[PDB]
Amino acid sequence: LPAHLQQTFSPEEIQFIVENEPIKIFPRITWQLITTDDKALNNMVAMRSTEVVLWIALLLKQQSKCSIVAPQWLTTKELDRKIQYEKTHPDRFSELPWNWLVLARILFNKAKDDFHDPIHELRGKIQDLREIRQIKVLKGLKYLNESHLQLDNLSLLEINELRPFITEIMDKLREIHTASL
Amino acid sequence: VSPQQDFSDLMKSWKNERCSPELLPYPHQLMKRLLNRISMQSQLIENISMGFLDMQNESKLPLLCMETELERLKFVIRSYIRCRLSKIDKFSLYLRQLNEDENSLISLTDLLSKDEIKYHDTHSLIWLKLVNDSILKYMPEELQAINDTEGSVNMIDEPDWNKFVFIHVNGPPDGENEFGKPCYTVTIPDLKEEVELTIGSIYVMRYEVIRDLLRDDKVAL
Amino acid sequence: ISQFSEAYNKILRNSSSHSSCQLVIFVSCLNIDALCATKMLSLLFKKQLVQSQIVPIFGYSELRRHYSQLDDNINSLLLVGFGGVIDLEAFLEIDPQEQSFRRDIYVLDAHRPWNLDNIFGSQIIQCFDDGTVDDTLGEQKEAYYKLLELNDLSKRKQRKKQIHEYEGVLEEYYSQGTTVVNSISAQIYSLLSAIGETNLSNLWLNILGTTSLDIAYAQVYNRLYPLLQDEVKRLTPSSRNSVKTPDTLTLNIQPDYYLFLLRHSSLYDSFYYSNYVNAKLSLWNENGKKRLHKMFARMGIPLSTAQETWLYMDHSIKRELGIIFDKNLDRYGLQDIIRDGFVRTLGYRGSISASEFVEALTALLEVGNSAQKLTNLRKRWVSNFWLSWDALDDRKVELLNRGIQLAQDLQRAIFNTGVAILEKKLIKHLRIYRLCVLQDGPDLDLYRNPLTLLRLGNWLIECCAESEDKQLLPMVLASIDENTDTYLVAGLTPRYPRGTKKPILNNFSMAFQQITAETDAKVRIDNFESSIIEIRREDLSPFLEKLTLSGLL
Amino acid sequence: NGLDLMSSITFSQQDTNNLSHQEQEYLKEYCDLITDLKSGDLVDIDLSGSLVPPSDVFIDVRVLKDAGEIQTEYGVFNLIKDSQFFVRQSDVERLIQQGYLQKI
Repeated sequence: LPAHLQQTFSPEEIQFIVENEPIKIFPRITWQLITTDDKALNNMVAMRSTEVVLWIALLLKQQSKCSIVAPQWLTTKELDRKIQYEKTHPDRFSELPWNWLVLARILFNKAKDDFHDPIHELRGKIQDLREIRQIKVLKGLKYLNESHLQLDNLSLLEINELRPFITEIMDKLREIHTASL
Repeated sequence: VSPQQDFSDLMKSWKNERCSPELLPYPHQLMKRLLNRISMQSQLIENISMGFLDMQNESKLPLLCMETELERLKFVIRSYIRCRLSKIDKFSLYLRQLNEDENSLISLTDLLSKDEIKYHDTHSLIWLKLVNDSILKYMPEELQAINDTEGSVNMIDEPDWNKFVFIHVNGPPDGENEFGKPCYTVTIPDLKEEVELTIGSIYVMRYEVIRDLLRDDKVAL
Repeated sequence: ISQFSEAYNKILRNSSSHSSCQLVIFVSCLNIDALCATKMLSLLFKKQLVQSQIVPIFGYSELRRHYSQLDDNINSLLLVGFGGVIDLEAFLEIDPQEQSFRRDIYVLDAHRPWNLDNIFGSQIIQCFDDGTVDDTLGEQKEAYYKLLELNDLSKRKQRKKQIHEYEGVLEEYYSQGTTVVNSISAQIYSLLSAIGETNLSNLWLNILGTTSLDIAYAQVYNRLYPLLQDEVKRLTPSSRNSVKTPDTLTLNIQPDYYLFLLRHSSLYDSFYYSNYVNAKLSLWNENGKKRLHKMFARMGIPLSTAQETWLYMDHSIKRELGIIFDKNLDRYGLQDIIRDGFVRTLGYRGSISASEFVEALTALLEVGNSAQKLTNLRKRWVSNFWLSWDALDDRKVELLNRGIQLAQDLQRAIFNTGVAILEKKLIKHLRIYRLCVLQDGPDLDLYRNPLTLLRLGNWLIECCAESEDKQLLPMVLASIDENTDTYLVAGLTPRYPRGTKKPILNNFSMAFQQITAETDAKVRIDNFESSIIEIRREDLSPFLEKLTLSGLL
Repeated sequence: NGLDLMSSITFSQQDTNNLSHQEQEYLKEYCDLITDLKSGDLVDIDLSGSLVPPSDVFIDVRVLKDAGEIQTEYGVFNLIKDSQFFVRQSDVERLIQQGYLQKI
């Protein structure tokens, strides 16, 4: 009996999910281990980038034995083209990593000192792109009908927050209408 | 056949499970090779952890890594089955009516786990036994049977195939079902005209129209 | 007696394991230095992810309950601030188990002199004596290699005469005052820099450690500023602000003041409660209170503006805060106020003076929280320890302020009652030394804690002597509420007015042990510190008479 | 349930006798029913616990007036009021449900 939530995912569970996405790293180190699902790696070379899963990068970052790379889409100069492209298409939600909220929480807790110009900038940027996008969702949510919605490109977290609401009142709405014919 | 793939399919199954309004087939072919695999590595790590003390008159890292990993994947399936058992708790009756009927596919050794089937029958049994000495004594003659009257109803519910589920469309293109302009799939709702479906965009609809896409894993939930 | 890095690699090799580890680091006890030390220690362990057990010990007698009860798999032990005085080899015993002994108890202490049985005869230590007193310290060196293992009648008489010859000079040693050489934290940082960690909050832990004790002397600390300021120079958040910026945003040098709570309290209340200034200006006196206002008349600071909280005072007064004091304070003899201090700014929250933070933690330790009652009380202090431990963390500031709203109140208590004493002239000059007892007072609940009486005792030994000719004489205090006449009595040390020639080596430690060894009348060394003991009102008076004579100083 | 080493169903469910015995028979039969699910796996489970995913993976537990030491499994954590153990998630899951541990 899962109790909470249960129909929607838990906010934590979507991080539990996203940490399964691989991203590049800069190992300080120069057994085996096969583990199960990793496939990697031959002993990591210091000052050499390589591709590994996230939860291990985070794990090895707590010990500061590795320096995570910043994603090419996580930058303020990069985000600028994205909010510029977002203000100008009030309908569509543009192009999203789909994890961007949760990576934006996770990579800022520890890895923060690795980013170039992380301070007081990107958080200001993504807290914004997580603003106009949210209100655009609430103003795109007036057009609700059964059964269709284009939620286009939308974050996993954004999906998860509003899920019970939409997929509940769709189940009051479509419920009268299917049944009245 | 690769480990990583069995895992991706495990995650896929887990999400598809917590999303959908109803139960899904029990995937034994994989889940059992993982239930053997973890029995292997859990023994292996305790063995290497115990052999490690012999070189001791170094690096705990691959051991810590490994162990954390095993905690994560031993969480995953435990969420899975702890969920399915709940949906069995809700659908016990429906499943019973599904079992007494011939068509189409009953519980068997497939639709439920060889472990789950026990949970089902025993829970069902002790439940009926509870309500039996509690409120049916004192037993209405028409209400002797737990099943449709009909109305209202009962249960029956809830094989609800119309409920909404967020769906994200993914799968290999041949260039099967792609009719353009962007891509697969149909759709053809009964009440409405096709949208139809675009692959780079998540589209929420009923579970019933998409159940076949779900079977093919052409759309994630 | 070892390299810090090498003692570290030892505690590394005996550590890792599974089911690891196991080590219990003992944080002890009530001294803020302990926190300062063990927090950067614990963070260092978390770095290599080495599991640990951390125990809040109060009583020295209490340690026996622990070490004698629960130990199983623990091959490497660590202890803090205990054992420098009384040896645990006899106290715990030990009983050697399995050379290359299985368990290594590290003992970190700032207290001197070390116990004789400790450093030589390696069993449980692995001493931390390094590097402060190395020394020699040839007096302890000849104490053993001579003693151990030690016509023929003249050679026997010669031998015995030599034995007593060494025993006399040896008796000079280990009978002596307990005085901290250097803050244990500093050394943990010396151990930490060899491993290569420069971490900022770590360094702040060092600053906290050093500034834990400036309330009481320095003594070497006056020369510790190089060893800190250089480190503050070994790093920097940005070459120039770049206001603020919201992150790093770190500690910096500012003209800080022994003045009390300048930043988190109203200015006037900040002079009026400050400890150094309560002396020179005679603030307990109504006639002297005015002299403060004359200070403000000299500064041109309104009285109404002095009453207002420091966050909100006008900007002009802030920019002139470093000048006006130079223009004026010099005339009142208050010229020693301005230190070069350390202040860490969290930016949009505020800033915090190195010292004031310590006032917050001390505040936390006593408040904001027949043997069953004392155990339950000491227990309440044990719980309260963690309430104080948490405030060190950066991520929770919300409770740190709960400390400060207390730190103010305490003073408002302490000052008040402190004045309640000087009105009755309760000081007994006696002959050999100064002595006092509080027979009655408000809210003795605050005075239960050793450290509360350390600060009241401090503000009082500071008040009585400016100096104030003549003869700085150590002070004694006593208080009672409940627990059936426990009458806690703490030893104290004299305060020189910033011109300090000698350490002066508190002698109450010895004078108390002489009485425990005489009639031992309800005398209890149960508190971890040699200066502070317990007594009963039945036996306190004969104890006071036996305290008066024979005077060891 | 409850949880290590369950090891028996006791002191749980403050309703106790106030709730009907007809339900309690169902209940004891039900936890007896779940003991078999515990006995099929071979996970190990620990199904009862870890509804919330491990991170990462070591935590800090602050004692909450518990005695102690009752930590026999794996190791003698030697429970002691006012003592925090820098212990992994493993035994934390099991011991937090009882009421010993407090801060994760």
